[PDB]
Amino acid sequence: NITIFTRILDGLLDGYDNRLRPGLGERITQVRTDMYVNSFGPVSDTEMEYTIDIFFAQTWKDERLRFKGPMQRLPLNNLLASKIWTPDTFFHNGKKSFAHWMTTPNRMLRIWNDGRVLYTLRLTISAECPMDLEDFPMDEQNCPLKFGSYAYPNSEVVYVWTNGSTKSVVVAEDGSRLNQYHLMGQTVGTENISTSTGEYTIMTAHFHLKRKIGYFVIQTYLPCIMTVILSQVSFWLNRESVAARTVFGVTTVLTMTTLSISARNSLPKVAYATAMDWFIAVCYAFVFSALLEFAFVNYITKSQPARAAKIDKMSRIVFPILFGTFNLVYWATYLN
Amino acid sequence: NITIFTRILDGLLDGYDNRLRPGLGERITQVRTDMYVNSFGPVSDTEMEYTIDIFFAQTWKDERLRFKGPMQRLPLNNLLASKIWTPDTFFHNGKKSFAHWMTTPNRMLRIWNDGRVLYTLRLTISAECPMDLEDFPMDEQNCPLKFGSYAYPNSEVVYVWTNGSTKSVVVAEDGSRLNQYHLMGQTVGTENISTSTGEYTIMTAHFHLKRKIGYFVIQTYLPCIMTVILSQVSFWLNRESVAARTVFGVTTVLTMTTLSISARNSLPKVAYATAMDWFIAVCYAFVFSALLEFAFVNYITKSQPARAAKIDKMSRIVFPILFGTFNLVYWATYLN
Amino acid sequence: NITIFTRILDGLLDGYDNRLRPGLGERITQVRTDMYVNSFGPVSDTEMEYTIDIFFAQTWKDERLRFKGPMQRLPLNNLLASKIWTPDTFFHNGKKSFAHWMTTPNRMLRIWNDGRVLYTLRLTISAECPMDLEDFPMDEQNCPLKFGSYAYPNSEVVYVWTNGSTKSVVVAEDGSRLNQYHLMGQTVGTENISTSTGEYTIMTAHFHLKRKIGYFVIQTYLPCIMTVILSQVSFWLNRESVAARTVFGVTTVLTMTTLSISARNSLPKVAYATAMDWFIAVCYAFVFSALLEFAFVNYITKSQPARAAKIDKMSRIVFPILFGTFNLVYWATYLN
Amino acid sequence: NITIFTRILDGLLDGYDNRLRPGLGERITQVRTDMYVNSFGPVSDTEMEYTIDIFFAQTWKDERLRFKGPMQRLPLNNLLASKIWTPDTFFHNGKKSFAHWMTTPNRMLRIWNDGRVLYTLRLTISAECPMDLEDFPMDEQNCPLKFGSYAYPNSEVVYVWTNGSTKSVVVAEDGSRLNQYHLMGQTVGTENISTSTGEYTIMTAHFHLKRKIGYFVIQTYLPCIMTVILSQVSFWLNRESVAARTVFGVTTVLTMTTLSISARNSLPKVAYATAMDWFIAVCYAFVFSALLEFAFVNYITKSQPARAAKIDKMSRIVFPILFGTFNLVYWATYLN
Amino acid sequence: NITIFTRILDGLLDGYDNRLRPGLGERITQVRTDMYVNSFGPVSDTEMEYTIDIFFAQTWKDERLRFKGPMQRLPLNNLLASKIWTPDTFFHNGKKSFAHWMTTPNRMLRIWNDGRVLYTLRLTISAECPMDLEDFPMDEQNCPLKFGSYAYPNSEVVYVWTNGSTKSVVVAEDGSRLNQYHLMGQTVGTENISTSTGEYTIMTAHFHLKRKIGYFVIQTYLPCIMTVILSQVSFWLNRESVAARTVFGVTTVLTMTTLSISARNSLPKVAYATAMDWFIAVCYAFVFSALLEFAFVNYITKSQPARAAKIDKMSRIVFPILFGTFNLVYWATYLN
Ligand SMILES: Cc1ccc(-c2noc(C)c2Cn2ncc(N3CC4(CCCCO4)C3)cc2=O)nn1
Ligand SMILES: Cc1ccc(-c2noc(C)c2Cn2ncc(N3CC4(CCCCO4)C3)cc2=O)nn1
Ligand SMILES: Cc1ccc(-c2noc(C)c2Cn2ncc(N3CC4(CCCCO4)C3)cc2=O)nn1
Ligand SMILES: Cc1ccc(-c2noc(C)c2Cn2ncc(N3CC4(CCCCO4)C3)cc2=O)nn1
Ligand SMILES: Cc1ccc(-c2noc(C)c2Cn2ncc(N3CC4(CCCCO4)C3)cc2=O)nn1
Ligand SMILES: *[C@@H]1O[C@H](CO)[C@@H](O)[C@H](O)[C@H]1NC(C)=O
Ligand SMILES: *[C@@H]1O[C@H](CO)[C@@H](O)[C@H](O)[C@H]1NC(C)=O
Ligand SMILES: *[C@@H]1O[C@H](CO)[C@@H](O)[C@H](O)[C@H]1NC(C)=O
Ligand SMILES: *[C@@H]1O[C@H](CO)[C@@H](O)[C@H](O)[C@H]1NC(C)=O
Ligand SMILES: *[C@@H]1O[C@H](CO)[C@@H](O)[C@H](O)[C@H]1NC(C)=O
Repeated sequence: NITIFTRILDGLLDGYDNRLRPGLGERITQVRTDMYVNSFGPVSDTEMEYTIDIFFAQTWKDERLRFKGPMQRLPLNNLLASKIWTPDTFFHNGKKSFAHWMTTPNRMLRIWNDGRVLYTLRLTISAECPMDLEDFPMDEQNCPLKFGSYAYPNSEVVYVWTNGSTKSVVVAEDGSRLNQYHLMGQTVGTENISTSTGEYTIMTAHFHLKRKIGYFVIQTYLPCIMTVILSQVSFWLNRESVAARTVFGVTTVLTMTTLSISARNSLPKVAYATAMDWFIAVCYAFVFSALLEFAFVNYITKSQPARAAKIDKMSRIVFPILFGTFNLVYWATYLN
Repeated sequence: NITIFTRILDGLLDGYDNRLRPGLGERITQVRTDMYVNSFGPVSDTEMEYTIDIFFAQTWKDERLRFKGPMQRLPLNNLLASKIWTPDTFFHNGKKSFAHWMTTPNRMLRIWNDGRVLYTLRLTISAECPMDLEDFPMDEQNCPLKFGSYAYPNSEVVYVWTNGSTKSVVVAEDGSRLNQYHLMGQTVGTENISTSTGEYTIMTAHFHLKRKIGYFVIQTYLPCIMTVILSQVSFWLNRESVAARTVFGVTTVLTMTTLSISARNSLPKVAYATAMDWFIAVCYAFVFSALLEFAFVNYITKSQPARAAKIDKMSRIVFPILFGTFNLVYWATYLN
Repeated sequence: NITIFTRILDGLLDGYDNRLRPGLGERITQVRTDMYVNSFGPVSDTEMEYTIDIFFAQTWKDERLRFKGPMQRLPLNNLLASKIWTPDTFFHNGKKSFAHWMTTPNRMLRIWNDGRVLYTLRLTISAECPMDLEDFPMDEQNCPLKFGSYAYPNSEVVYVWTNGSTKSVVVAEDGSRLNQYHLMGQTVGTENISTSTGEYTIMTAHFHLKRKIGYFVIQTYLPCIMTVILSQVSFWLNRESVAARTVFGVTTVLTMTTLSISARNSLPKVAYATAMDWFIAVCYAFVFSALLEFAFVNYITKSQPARAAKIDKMSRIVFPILFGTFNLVYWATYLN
Repeated sequence: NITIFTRILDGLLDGYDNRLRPGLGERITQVRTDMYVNSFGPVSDTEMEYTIDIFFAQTWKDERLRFKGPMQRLPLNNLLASKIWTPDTFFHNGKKSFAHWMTTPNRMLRIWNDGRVLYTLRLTISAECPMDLEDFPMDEQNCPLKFGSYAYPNSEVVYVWTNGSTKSVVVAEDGSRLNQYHLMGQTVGTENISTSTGEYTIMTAHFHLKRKIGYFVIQTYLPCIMTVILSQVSFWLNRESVAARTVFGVTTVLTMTTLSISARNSLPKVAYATAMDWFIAVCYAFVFSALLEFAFVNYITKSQPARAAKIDKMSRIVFPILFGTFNLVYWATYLN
Repeated sequence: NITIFTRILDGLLDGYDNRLRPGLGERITQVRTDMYVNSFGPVSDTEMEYTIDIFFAQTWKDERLRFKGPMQRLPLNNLLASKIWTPDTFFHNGKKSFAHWMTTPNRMLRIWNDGRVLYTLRLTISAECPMDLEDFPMDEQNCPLKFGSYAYPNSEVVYVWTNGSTKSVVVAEDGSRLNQYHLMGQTVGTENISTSTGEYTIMTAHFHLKRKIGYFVIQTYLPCIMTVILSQVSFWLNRESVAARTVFGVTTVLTMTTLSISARNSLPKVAYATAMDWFIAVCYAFVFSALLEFAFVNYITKSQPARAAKIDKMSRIVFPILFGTFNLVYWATYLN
């Protein structure tokens, strides 16, 4: 009974040329692609790359595979995949990709009577996602994914999505979990590119990422805020206690400096100012400014003490007000 | 004499199609799976992955392999494994897996007269274990492991455990050793999933992990506790010694800040508060609060010394009591 | 209809020796090469290596592949690439190179009636780029790329660029993006090398890199500048406040020392002075010099206070002027 | 003349089944194993793994390979290794192993007239060595190495060492060099294991490692010892110099804290106390205790100075004696 | 015309046994080896390994390959390399080696009428170079490289260099560039080794490395020298300024301690004293000694001020002289 299928499989391979695409010199082959994202890999800001695992599926029509039998479908494995012609799809922006072989090469091959062929593949892609870290950490990123033919121009093989955008790409609820990003949604598109060899069709999918804040607040913002408050305490002290107020000014300035170095260790070495950098500079100014006020006061404490006392008392309320006002502008500007 | 076995092996391969599962178009194939964990690999909290080494064994029934001879069993090696049909089992959550080839590919193939087939394989799996580090370090994790068919729907191939749960999965006494976790036990389960291609059966195994405390106590908790005690010593000093008490307040505050940065270097960059973070914040408040008390006292030491002395003496007993009370609540809450 | 192409392909392979180059013992084979750089990889100063991804294309003429048919071109895939003779091109300076295999080996093979053959390949090259970091960070680098034949001397196979330099090598607008470099332009050249085995032709392409400044300014220059300003404040203080001015001198000197160690952590361990190193040394001298001035003043404050006051007041204006003058010379010299 | 050997080699392969072990269904095969360690790889305490390079050799007897000719031995290469039956030996505790292929696969195959077969292989093994770091750094480790059959039970294939223990395993004089360990000696043993599939024979080799001290003395012990001495100097100072003695106490306590964090960075994250940890805690107590003594003295310096002076002078001799006494007990206990 | 070569190639392969060395059972095969080093890889002191890239060439004589034709030479590629017998050369000390495959496996095969065969190969070798870091950083290293046969004893295959030593090994002018080493020269040698399997010939090449100083001077020596000078300034201060001189002593001692920890982070964890370590210890003594002098002076400043002043003034000139004298001895001893 099983032998009936064996004859059908043998017959199809007879007189079959895997080096020739279906409908060669007759028409234009059409391929339908669908994707399912099992998990979104970590995003490496330093290397401008992001990993992703998907189940890429390609469908096309081949008349040479027509057959008749009791079953309309022939589930199979990767053994027969290399015995026929399959598209040479590749990812243009994929720096490094690898497949999964254990326990068995994760591939499927299904054939219908009319000639429809289904070929699903599991892949891990490490693509490149350029970013503009000008509004860091309040930044939105659009990481793309591009794939297409490598040797068949648009006049021979054309890639088109199947059904609507929602069904075209699917992301698992638990897979879309990142430590410092949110996956708002996905979009798809198509475009043509002109190259030296000819014209080719390109399928593009974009992912929208919204960075989540809260890790940097505990890491960088809060230490800066508390350090500024620490310096202001020196004003409430007495002028004659030169040594006491000296410690406050010196220690606070050095504390801000080390935070600036430590903060950018994880951040990519971008050669331009970021929003976080300006916040540190403003905080550095307040602590540095407080030290200057003490030095100026101590320089004139012997000639005109009347004005010196006013400056010492005035700075108590002036500095906190300015620091509070700056924070409202800073957070509001980047959160709106 | 040995030639008798050679003929039997040759006969089975004759007229055998490795591309067709046993009982195709006749019934539903049944597969029994058992696992043995030789060693549980390190758990990477940063990457949310854990490594594991296992001896995966699959058993099924094939009528085409029936044979008769003096021996009821035919021990073999990986050479004959690729000459017949084997299931395309894969791990759904396996990011990266590799096999062992030295000295020889670690695989076995045994055949019985009735047609029973045994196929054991050795694998190293690097799966993903999402975690909710809200009660860190007093947290319990449930790392799963999923595997199933890739091309055969539930209507063709079904996976079921053999015997009870205890025999289904076994973990070595010495293998289940981790630097920062305890392996309390294991559990198994089964479920069905509906996908675009059809319905498939999924076999799931869960591991219960209980993080062991003691490394963080020496690393983070104790330095914070001692630092708080250090600040309280400043109260016993005299008010006029402004410079002396200034050093205590300034140094202690900076000491807590550096610990907060260092502590989270190893921890994953989670964008939410943890139990350990609150403990540091409370400790930071005490040291910061002590500095404020000294500044307030020194500001009124010239007008109303009577109340200033009471505050200085009152803070000696008040602060230790509150700090001790907080610890009992903190540890009791997360240890019950 | 499709069978016509099948016969043509079979005919060419008949009586074809892939071990013999076209025109063996008759003339000298000529090969034309073109390159397209999709993305320029990160430059590792520590390892003196840079990664690059390209689409290498080679063209040559073979009379044995002449054919006649309705189509003048025969698009194909990597399947037929190994059935014929292809050049053994290799990169002389390539420490480690790998190809891309997913989804399919990214290769193309096209044949014309006259015998022209096109063979494009996708590669990732990790070459070596020696650098002279004497004017760091104001330095320009010239990273080369060399390739040629490995077994065919110049008398047999010759490599020559096609068309002008602009068409020979192309770099993508978005691909040429680096965190700490600018890609000004590219150049090409040819040369001959004499070796033990004979004479060979070498094709060389040079890339001009202009390091972008701005990351080191925030990282190293600014902390040094502010630290110097901090020390100068000690002059405005009073001499009798020995402890107060002592803190300024001690803290500033240590601050510069740690920056020197931290700054060179990322930089390669070059055993010679750099421009940045001299800047730190000059800044270290000012802070160290200020401490010496205070010690000298305090040593003679009991014998001849008249001259001590003049030095204290004189240093207020003298030091800032010298520091400002030095910066203009330093920046102008390396920016012109 | 050479053709005589060619016929012999062809004859043996004729009618040879590589899937059947020698003496199948007749007797029990016996295998002799010998090892030579060229170099002992670094021991990773963090990952509890150690690398090793060996020349594994296996010998067995096969009657089917009997031959007659002028030469009693037939040196060969890896080409003929896969044409016959070889044992499926594997390492039970080997997490990851790889072979050497350049210039040629490092394997040998020799055959004698009686049927004796020699098969040597070169391997690199990354095994796991669990450790009990309770007496760290004065700890002794016993890293094992296990190998055996994967599919042939004890009733078919048995592994036994050849000759005495000394000849069984050999370690190169220069290979046994480690940065933080000493290789005292080696031992061998045999045991049987009962599993689900049956009974198997296991060959075990143990290596005795004696950690060498001297790196931690310069790294951790000495800084702690000097820091304790630094605090004692504060006693010789005068009580009225509150600020001076305050600096000694504050700085010393923080210095010990940072050493504790830095010291354990390299050490594995073991969740239990070690001998080194207790030493730091004792040193921390002395420096912390000294600060308490000063605070207590300064609190009563106004009421009863008579007793305050005695405590200040008494602590000068008391503290050094206790610290010296503790060291003798600590070192003697762990060095005996 | 080309067909003439095809027949010659086919004829040689006919009746050719790749499993038998030329002149088997007749004489002893002789092999000539030459090497060319394109680039010397980085030397990893921590792992005691060094990478190297070479073009290894082997030559031998085979009578079975004699042929007659118009051309005396037959350039070829790697395709025919595996069709004949080649030596199983391997590197004894090579921990891990890999070849280059892109664009084509970098191998050559040339044959002459007399039977001379040339076989060149490109390899990357990561060998092991044990070092004795007793005079670090003024140390000279001799990194060897060993290769030989794996299965052919000395009685069958013998390796000998060709021509003089200079032609035997060649190093590129630009390739021999290291960040912290100088390649003075190279040497070659031969030796025999007796093993269990028999006697084998070993070819050895030694490289002489001279570490370049200048990176450690900026990194470790200079900070130590300046720190010592800083402590001496405290002597010029007045005794009554107890707090001022206290800061100098405390800060300097801690500064030296951190440098010792940081300095050895890059250095391998060698368990013995190095020359650099002694320099730090001597520098630590001076700064520590200065603090003791101040404490002793302050202890007797009330009883016998006459002697206290002499010590304070005496130490001003005594300490600089001793420090300068020590440097001359230290540098002269290790630089001669
Ligand atoms: C389709 C195809 C395949 C191979 C080749 C090719 N093969 O040898 C050479 C030389 C080329 C030139 N070449 N390569 C690539 C290329 N891409 C890269 C591109 C821009 C960046 C995003 C992705 O899309 C357009 C354009 C081009 O002109 N040309 N087009
Ligand atoms: C069984 C199977 C095999 C292949 C495919 C398939 N092959 O090409 C496409 C496109 C798909 C779509 N697809 N892929 C995967 C999938 N899994 C992943 C899942 C959720 C997360 C945990 C593991 O289980 C359910 C559902 C689905 O619908 N579909 N089901
Ligand atoms: C073309 C070729 C191919 C193989 C060989 C060869 N094969 O076995 C040996 C031994 C050699 C010697 N050898 N190797 C290499 C070589 N290059 C490297 C070089 C200098 C640095 C930049 C790149 O170009 C010149 C010169 C030389 O003389 N000789 N030339
Ligand atoms: C010999 C062999 C080979 C394969 C298998 C096997 N193959 O599929 C399953 C399932 C098993 C079960 N299994 N696996 C391994 C095993 N070892 C591991 C062990 C303990 C730790 C040290 C090393 O030795 C004993 C026992 C056992 O019962 N059983 N024994
Ligand atoms: C030539 C060869 C090849 C294989 C074998 C061999 N194959 O199975 C076993 C077991 C051995 C034993 N063995 N292995 C190696 C060996 N070397 C390593 C050595 C010392 C260190 C520097 C490099 O040279 C001498 C000596 C020895 O006795 N014996 N010699
Ligand atoms: C790409 O080419 C096809 C040819 O049929 C055309 O229909 C389509 O509009 C083109 N796409 C773009 C974006 O120009
Ligand atoms: C899965 O499908 C099988 C079909 O026989 C059914 O028996 C089983 O109950 C299903 N499992 C679940 C969880 O629905
Ligand atoms: C290389 O050799 C060719 C031989 O035709 C010659 O034409 C060319 O000028 C040579 N190039 C150089 C740089 O000498
Ligand atoms: C293992 O089994 C063999 C069977 O012959 C027996 O001789 C040997 O004593 C057994 N070893 C142990 C440790 O029980
Ligand atoms: C090695 O053996 C050969 C045998 O001919 C001998 O000539 C040579 O001197 C030996 N080398 C050494 C170092 O003993």
